[PDB]
Amino acid sequence: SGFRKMAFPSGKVEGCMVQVTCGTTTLNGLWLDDVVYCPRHVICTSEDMLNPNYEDLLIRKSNHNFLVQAGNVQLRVIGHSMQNCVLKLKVDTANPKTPKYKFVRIQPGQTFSVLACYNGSPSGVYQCAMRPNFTIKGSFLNGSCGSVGFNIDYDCVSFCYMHHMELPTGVHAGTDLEGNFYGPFVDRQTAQAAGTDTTITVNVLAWLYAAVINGDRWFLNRFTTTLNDFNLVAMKYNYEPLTQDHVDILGPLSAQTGIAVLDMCASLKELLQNGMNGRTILGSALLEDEFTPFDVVRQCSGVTF
Amino acid sequence: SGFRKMAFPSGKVEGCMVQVTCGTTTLNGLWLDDVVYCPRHVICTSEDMLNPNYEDLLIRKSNHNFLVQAGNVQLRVIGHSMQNCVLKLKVDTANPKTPKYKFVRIQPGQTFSVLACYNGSPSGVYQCAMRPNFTIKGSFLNGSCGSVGFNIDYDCVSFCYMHHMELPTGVHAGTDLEGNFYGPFVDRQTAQAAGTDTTITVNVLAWLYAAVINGDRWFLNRFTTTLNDFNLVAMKYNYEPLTQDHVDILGPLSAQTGIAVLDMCASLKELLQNGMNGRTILGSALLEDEFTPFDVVRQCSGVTFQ
Ligand SMILES: CCNC(=O)[C@H]1CCN(C(=O)c2cncc3sccc23)CCN1Cc1ccc(Br)cc1CC
Ligand SMILES: CCNC(=O)[C@H]1CCN(C(=O)c2cncc3sccc23)CCN1Cc1ccc(Br)cc1CC
Ligand SMILES: [Cl-]
Ligand code: NA
Repeated sequence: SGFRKMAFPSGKVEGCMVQVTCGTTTLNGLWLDDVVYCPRHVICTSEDMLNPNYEDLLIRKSNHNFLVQAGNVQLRVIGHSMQNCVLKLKVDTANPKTPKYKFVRIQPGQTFSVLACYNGSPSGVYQCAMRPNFTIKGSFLNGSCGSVGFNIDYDCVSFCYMHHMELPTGVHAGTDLEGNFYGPFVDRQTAQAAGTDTTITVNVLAWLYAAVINGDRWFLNRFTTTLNDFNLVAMKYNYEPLTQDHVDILGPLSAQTGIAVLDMCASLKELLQNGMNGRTILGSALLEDEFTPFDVVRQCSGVTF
Repeated sequence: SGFRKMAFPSGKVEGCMVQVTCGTTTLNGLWLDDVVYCPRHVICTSEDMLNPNYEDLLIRKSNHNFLVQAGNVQLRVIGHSMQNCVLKLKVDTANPKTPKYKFVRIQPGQTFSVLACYNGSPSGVYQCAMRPNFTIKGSFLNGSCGSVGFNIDYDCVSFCYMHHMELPTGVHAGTDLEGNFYGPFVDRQTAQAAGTDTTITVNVLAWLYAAVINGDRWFLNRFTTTLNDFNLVAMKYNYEPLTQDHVDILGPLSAQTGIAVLDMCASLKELLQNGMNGRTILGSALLEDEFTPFDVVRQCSGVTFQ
């Protein structure tokens, strides 16, 4: 038993991290097959970054301007191009450690593991959710750009995030691996701000189920509610709407625990209205919203990779 | 910016995980060089588990009674020995993925990464602290025995924990890699209970420093305290004593933030008295005690957001 914020094993991704240098800038890249992917902002001086013309800046660069190092081994760049906000450096060597992989774009509320890297070297791993406002609450310092986020299923690494920048409020923004930003952000040093965030309701419900599975049940009650009535409450408390698809996805946990989703919604309604009255749930005094239903089932059933 | 419970990248340890089977029991082992380490309770049946005589159980085993599988490959056992509560199986193949490594026995309050594994296959990685009562609060199911805990400061893997059992209170117990239990526990299914746990005071202080580094000061106050008065108060909230060693270890964080250690102690005293009044610290509504001073320096900026 026990329930912890758990990342995927990172080994398959560690073997893909490289160091990319352009002029005075060093950041991280992802080496898959014979391509290294990194943020296109690698090509910008501090002055360029204020208002970059990436097409014009890139035309002035040749292959030789990009130095790529995998551990102690130099990879020779033999081509370069941009896709959206990602730079693709074709290299002369296919990564022998390339895992089975896909590029996937995730939706708000979904979780993933971040492998924080500096100078091409992995430094730490932790779980994040894509917030409703399309930021992530990561932990990133100067030099972390090009760090990636991923999920695993069986043997296949699904890459979903590449880190581009920190916003003024200390949260993080980036792209999918095809270089499309999550959220209304651009790769320019200009005033940008995350929208007001909301709480991921379906994930809070999942975590309440995790709590029940782990023997923490004080918040259960005799009441139920309707989807409509619950959603009036969610809106009042800055929670995302709960949809029928969310209810369907939670169906397993309902069956296992004997608490229908709308039953658990009545618990959540009461917690929102009344607080915890000095108690905790799974050791938390806040309602946790960065576990998906799948995360709960995975962890509670010991799925391996 | 940001502050998360951050594990070490697990790849160096993943390449060492194997499955060990003895009779009907399968659990995890750690394959380093030509040795596989696992809990000695692998040799016990359910009948054996109350009062196992491990010497008597082991003498009855041959090398070929142990099956070791690394992925799809069977490793041949060519010797075995018991060291304290760990079994060491000598195998005919050195692990080609053996990282630079060492074995370290840690003290209460120290943190490490756990790679939870089942059937020799990794499931996930997360951070744990050795609690003052020598348990850990992990996430471990049936089949997770032999999962390990480790740090990877400076490219070398320091193995510090091997998982042996869950206690009745739902917390976890295990050994160092020399097979010595943390705490008073034994590898027998007899009544044992952990001591009442306490809060790791030095770690709470470290995390308050992390909050200041990351730009938040709301919880500071104009007061100070002596060390002895701090301890008299904090013990009333089930906090561990703060020692001069702890004060010394907090020196770098104190220097980076300009907040004297005993002044941060005065802040903590007031937080214990007052609660948060609806605020959070680094996204938490409780006082976090599973980040060490070293963990904070590892993760945070060296420049305070003033
Ligand atoms: C030389 C030109 N490159 C830059 O300026 C790089 C510098 C490196 N950065 C990091 O390594 C870092 C990452 N993650 C967290 C932190 S906290 C302090 C530093 C970081 C910050 C990102 N900026 C670009 C940038 C900055 C702001 C905005 Br808005 C947009 C953009 C464009 C996407
Ligand atoms: C066949 C004889 N072996 C056993 O019985 C094994 C069975 C496997 N176990 C696990 O895989 C497991 C791990 N971590 C968490 C959980 S939650 C449910 C199960 C687990 C539990 C540990 N016990 C032994 C055991 C049990 C209790 C105590 Br006290 C001491 C001991 C001796 C050290
Ligand atoms: Cl230690
Ligand atoms: Na109910």
